[PDB]
Amino acid sequence: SNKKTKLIHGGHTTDDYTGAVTTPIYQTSTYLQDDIGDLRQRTANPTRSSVESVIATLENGKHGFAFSSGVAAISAVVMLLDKGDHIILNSDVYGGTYRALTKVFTRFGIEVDFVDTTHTDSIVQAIRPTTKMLFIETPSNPLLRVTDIKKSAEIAKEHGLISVVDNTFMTPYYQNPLDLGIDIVLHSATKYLGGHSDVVAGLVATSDDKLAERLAFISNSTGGILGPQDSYLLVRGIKTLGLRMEQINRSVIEIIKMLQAHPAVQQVFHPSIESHLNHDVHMAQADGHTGVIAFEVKNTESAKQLIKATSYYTLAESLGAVESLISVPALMTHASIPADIRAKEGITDGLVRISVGIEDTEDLVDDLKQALDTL
Amino acid sequence: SNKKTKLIHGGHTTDDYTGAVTTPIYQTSTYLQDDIGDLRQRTANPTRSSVESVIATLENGKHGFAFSSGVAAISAVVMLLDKGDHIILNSDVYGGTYRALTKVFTRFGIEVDFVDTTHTDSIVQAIRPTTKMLFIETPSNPLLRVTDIKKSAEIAKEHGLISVVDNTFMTPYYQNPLDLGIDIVLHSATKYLGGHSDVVAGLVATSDDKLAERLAFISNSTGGILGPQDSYLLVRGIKTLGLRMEQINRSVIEIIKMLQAHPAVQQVFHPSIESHLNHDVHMAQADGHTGVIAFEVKNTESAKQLIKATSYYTLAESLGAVESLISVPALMTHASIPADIRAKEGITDGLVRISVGIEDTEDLVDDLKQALDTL
Amino acid sequence: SNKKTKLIHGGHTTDDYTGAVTTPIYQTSTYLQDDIGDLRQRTANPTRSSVESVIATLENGKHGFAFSSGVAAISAVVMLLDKGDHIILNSDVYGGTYRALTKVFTRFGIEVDFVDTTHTDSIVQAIRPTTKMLFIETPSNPLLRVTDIKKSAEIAKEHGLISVVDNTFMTPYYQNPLDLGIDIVLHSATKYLGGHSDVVAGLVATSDDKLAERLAFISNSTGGILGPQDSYLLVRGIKTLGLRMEQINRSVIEIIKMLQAHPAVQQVFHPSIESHLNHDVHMAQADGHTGVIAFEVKNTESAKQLIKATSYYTLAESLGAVESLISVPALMTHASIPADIRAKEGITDGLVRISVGIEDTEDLVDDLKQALDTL
Amino acid sequence: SNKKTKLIHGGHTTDDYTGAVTTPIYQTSTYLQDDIGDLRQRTANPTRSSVESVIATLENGKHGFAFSSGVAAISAVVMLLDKGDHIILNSDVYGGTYRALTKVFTRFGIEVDFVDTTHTDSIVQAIRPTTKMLFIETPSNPLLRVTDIKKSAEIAKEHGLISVVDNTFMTPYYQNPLDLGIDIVLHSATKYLGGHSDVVAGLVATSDDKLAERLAFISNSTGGILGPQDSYLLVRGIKTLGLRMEQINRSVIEIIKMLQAHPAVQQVFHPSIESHLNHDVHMAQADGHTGVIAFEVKNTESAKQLIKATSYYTLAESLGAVESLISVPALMTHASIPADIRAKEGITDGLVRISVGIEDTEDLVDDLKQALDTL
Ligand SMILES: Cc1ncc(COP(=O)(O)O)c(C=O)c1O
Ligand SMILES: Cc1ncc(COP(=O)(O)O)c(C=O)c1O
Ligand SMILES: Cc1ncc(COP(=O)(O)O)c(C=O)c1O
Ligand SMILES: Cc1ncc(COP(=O)(O)O)c(C=O)c1O
Ligand code: NA
Ligand code: NA
Ligand code: NA
Ligand code: NA
Repeated sequence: SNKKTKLIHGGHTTDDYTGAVTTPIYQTSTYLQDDIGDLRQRTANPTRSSVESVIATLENGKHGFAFSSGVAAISAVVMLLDKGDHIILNSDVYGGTYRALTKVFTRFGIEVDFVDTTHTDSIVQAIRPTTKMLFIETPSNPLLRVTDIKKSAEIAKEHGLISVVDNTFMTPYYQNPLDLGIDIVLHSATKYLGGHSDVVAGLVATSDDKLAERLAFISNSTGGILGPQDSYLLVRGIKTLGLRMEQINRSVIEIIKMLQAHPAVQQVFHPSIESHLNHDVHMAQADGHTGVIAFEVKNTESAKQLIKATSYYTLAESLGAVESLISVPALMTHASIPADIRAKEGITDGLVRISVGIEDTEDLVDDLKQALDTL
Repeated sequence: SNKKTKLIHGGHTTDDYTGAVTTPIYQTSTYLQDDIGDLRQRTANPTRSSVESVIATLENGKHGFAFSSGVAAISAVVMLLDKGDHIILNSDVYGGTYRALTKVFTRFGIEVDFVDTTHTDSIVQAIRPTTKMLFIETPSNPLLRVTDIKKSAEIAKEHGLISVVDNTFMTPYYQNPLDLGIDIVLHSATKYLGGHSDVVAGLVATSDDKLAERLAFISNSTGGILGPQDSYLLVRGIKTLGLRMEQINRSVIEIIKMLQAHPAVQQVFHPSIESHLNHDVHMAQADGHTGVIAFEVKNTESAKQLIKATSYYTLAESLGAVESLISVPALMTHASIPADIRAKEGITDGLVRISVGIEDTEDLVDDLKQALDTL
Repeated sequence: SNKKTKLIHGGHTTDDYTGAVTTPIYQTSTYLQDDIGDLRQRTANPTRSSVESVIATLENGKHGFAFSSGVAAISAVVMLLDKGDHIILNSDVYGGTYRALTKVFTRFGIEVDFVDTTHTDSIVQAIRPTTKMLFIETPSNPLLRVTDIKKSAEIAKEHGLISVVDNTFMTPYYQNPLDLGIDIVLHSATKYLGGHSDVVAGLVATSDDKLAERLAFISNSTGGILGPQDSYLLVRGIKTLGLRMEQINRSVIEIIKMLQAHPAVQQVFHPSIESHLNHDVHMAQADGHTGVIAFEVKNTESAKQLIKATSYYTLAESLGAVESLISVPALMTHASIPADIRAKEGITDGLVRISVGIEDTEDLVDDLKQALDTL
Repeated sequence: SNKKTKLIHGGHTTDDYTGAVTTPIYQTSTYLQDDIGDLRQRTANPTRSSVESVIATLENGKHGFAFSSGVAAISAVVMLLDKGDHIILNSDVYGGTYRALTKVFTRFGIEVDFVDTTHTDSIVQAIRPTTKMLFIETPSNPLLRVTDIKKSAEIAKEHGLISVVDNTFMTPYYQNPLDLGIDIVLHSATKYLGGHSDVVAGLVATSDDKLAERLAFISNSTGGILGPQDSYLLVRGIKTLGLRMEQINRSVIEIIKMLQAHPAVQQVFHPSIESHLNHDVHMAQADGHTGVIAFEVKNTESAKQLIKATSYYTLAESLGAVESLISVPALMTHASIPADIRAKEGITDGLVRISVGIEDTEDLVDDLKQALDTL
């Protein structure tokens, strides 16, 4: 079956006991056991189990894990290491992952090595004898740099590293790292998967039995589990993922065409443009596009004016909503970095990031263009 | 005002916007900001804020924190330390706290020193130059050993330790560690606070501004946050905490009287008995009792028969429900420990643990006694 | 078993499939059937079924029904009649029941006869050949008039009437009409049963198989069903009903003692006072008291001052909350009735109604008395 | 703006107080009032208000109403009449509407006249002096007969009738009766609007201030209101209505092409076929199609075999799910009607009804065709 079908019929989301076509919400903390032997030494919440089954199915994995946030998911995966271990990350990682690793886990002796992974040979140069993990976001934020997933998986296997992909921006609908050799795939399900700005959740999938066993142990020992109500809403939201991503992709193509032609717009960052670095790699490992786009207007006041002029783009920092969202990295996500290092990494003052939602394509193109025309 | 009043009117649990007498459930992930300056670099979920306000109020603290489990709360507090730091714990700690510390955080170089804290001088002997934290459960599980909270707080202040009390078994209704000098108090809110076996949650309260700031940073960086629906149910459940604890206490006194007189029952463990170690300390730091009781029947088959004979005690491993619960530590929580070390620590094969619920006192006394009479 | 036990273990509120100790929330609209014969021509939502089971158990009935409001429950019971049929009600009925009957169902040719049922002979005088139903609130609002339930049941059986009691003010914890011969008992579960001001619901119980069949048909044909989430919260709230009612009753006795002695207070209305009409009847059909009390201060400005002076009584129109509530009938529920008819029925301008909550008894007595002292 | 945009930004679904991008769930029953004058004599639940705002916006009405079921919505609209009043309905009405009217409201003296409304002159012939309402489903179930909405609105205005359209099968996305002169439009929101088989709800919209006032009075007097949790899930589901309906429509066109060409298939009923009665009317009042299709196989055992052979069509009686559904009217919805009257109205034994879901178009076409090929 094709993907839109698998979104509806894959996983276990019905109730075997009653035939209910949606999975019951087990708002409970305790399950009675028939006899005392069954209580050897979290007991699986069936609503959470349902969402773990969905994420394992959509990523062609064997094991799914649901955390109370994407940060809790990343944090759990990093706790697969010990003090003294090294992890390689793509060097434009920022936000939650960066803050967790550099302000929490370095205090536990986990060492972080940042690497431009757009060239996989950089990974090979960075490998030390203490390196245990390779962690890759692709495409990355906010400039959407693309990393060769298959080659990174090969390097990781050859050097004995656990390979991890943050697949939030692509979703399982367009890119399946486990199919390319990666050990663990994870998501901030808060974004496209939930899809409605109303669930904070992280999701992790793997095919490795032993990695899954260690993840289950970490989860049950540190306790960052997703609740049953949020698990329910996550499964619900994932039902329309294909339709939403396809609408978003149609709008993405049209919007990019408009931006590349507009006078007030300079550089445009998105893996669909041929001139974009590793465009061929992206087409080879994905069969669609993210809804995050970055582009340069002339300066900060042009950016702020763009925000104020748009009727349908909403000022906010998240992504993957049904509403289209707009932000200025240099004033929001990266305002802490000093201006010159920002400039030197690409985060010019006129950089704008949009997250395409599911409004009508013509409305989003026309709104953004009338806003740009006011410059 | 007295306590039952404070349970109803303390904290902020109403809606200022509409006048709603219960706190709205903010099933959302994003809040729109009026202008771009407000988005400097989790945004406070108002339902979670409401429950944090309640726990801070009930413990006479200044700051509350809600985690997706009691294990996530403990785990967050332990992440206040770095590799090389030492934490002292009471030596009969087991279950989630023990597993987290000895199987997760020792891998990050956090060293654990177990100490019989029923004698505070043992704490003073155990203090090393690397010791940073003193973590105390009182009363402990399953034998309900009592530790002098005030004296432990004094030792911790004098030696520069963060002092932490796990106050799950007493609840804020009967024992307030922050009032005795402790820095951080925490709870598995899954138990008495929620009170209905339908929420998995952890709660942490403090008066220390700087500790609160570090806890907020850890929370926002590792992401083990409680969801809005569970936050709601937790506040709801806390409304009846006084009535439930008082019923449980009435039944506890009657049940203990029955056990101390029964032929088939040998030792009884509960801090209300005069002969119990540190009974005077407990009366000095608490004004009521936990609903957990342990007692010895003759052997394992007597224990299993007791379980089978009771109409109103349910076999399960948790505690603090509206239902009364029954368990046998040596076959359940402590079955992994070899039999002779069990015996040597008190976990005889005939040890039974009950959690008194809110059924009618006469029914619980009579049911347990008719069961014991079948021995 | 005693009542507090039955509140915890009566009904079916666990999950047979998984052993979950709380009943799952079936947020679903459809159940798959194995083969096409099972789909003969609402399908029972198992969460709603659980709450219907609880209300049937607590009232010693055979059949329970959950509606989206107490008004929907009353409205469904009235639809047991046809145009031309007559129903007798106690004559101080007002609010939702009165509005429904006199502004909706008289338009369908259902005739209403109001009768002072404090004298059951008035019922017998009012019986016509078209009379089909006898509908009784006891105690009534806001003056708490008491009707002899057993005698009314006898009259109804002898004359072929369906007898209905609105048992909201007493709850199943204190008064069981089905045990006294009544055909149908109903509740605004919004009040004491839910108990937390967060569920709008109606509940109906019966032992009559044929009446139950007609109620099920009316329910499935008009569709005023309670949702699964509210059903869940209702069962949850009913768990603590005994503890809450007992606290409320303790405070009720103390508060009445204070009111009967205070200078600024004239008449006091509550069925516990010996001089209250039918006090002996009430003691004979109930084994506790409602938490609604009415009393007279001197005039409207004394009433408003009382409201403003109380720290713990909250101005609102509902009842059965964990918070104590205060209201002035003549300005709120009965402001529409002209002043002289109000006066003539008992609704003097200084009449105050309070609903006792579960705060500390001493706090509620002292707060109300300090407020009264400011007069 | 175009429709997909209006689905996202129309109505009030954000929180003004906090900026939350989704509407808070007000799980509450009571709102505190600042001073006693505000409590003159249901108070608007803001979650329900949000969904009423959405349905009013999507139908270009002024007033929205949410009921606990579509049956409760119909039932409320019918209670706009008195005993002796007559309502005209399209004559193939069945199921909930028919059962409500003929088994409940005729007992209240409301008279029902069934009329083939595919010819509006039949309406004019049926008008009596007691007629007060014209109630039309279009397209109808299960044969999808089409009624001229605009002409029916003209007849109703000219003769002083309240005109009502059941717009469930089309949704507001494709057909807007209020724009064609109709007084009241309603929906079983359980179907396409919620869209996920997890909400039971009815929705009613109007532009008439006085009709809205009477509906509000009926609602508040009979109490069939939608709960806050279901209101929330309904708004959530309506977010993707455009994407879902458009997918369903693409599959509908392809599936019909397959059915019209298949040997084992005889008649096909859907308003998109040119030869279908009133196809021109439907194109004139709607700009898309319903996902319900009916078609004839040869006999009952062919129908049952079709059901068993399909991988992606699920046996169930509802419609508007994300899953495609299959049913046989003569064995399910219409099994009660005697076989010969069934045959005489079109409900042959080989009639199959499908509800197209949002699976991949190719999968649904191919699955249904391979099933038909097994005949
Ligand atoms: C790398 C990264 N992951 C995750 C998040 C937030 O996701 P969640 O809300 O699910 O924790 C952020 C936000 O800044 C982020 O930068
Ligand atoms: C010390 C300790 N804390 C907490 C828990 C479980 O609490 P929660 O379910 O809230 O994580 C356990 C269970 O074994 C435990 O032993
Ligand atoms: C007789 C009666 N029943 C019920 C209610 C309200 O109960 P509910 O909110 O459950 O419909 C009222 C409110 O005025 C009332 O007067
Ligand atoms: C005419 C009609 N309306 C509504 C329904 C069911 O809708 P709901 O579940 O929202 O009451 C049915 C089911 O048979 C029906 O026939
Ligand atoms: Na692999
Ligand atoms: Na202190
Ligand atoms: Na009877
Ligand atoms: Na009009």
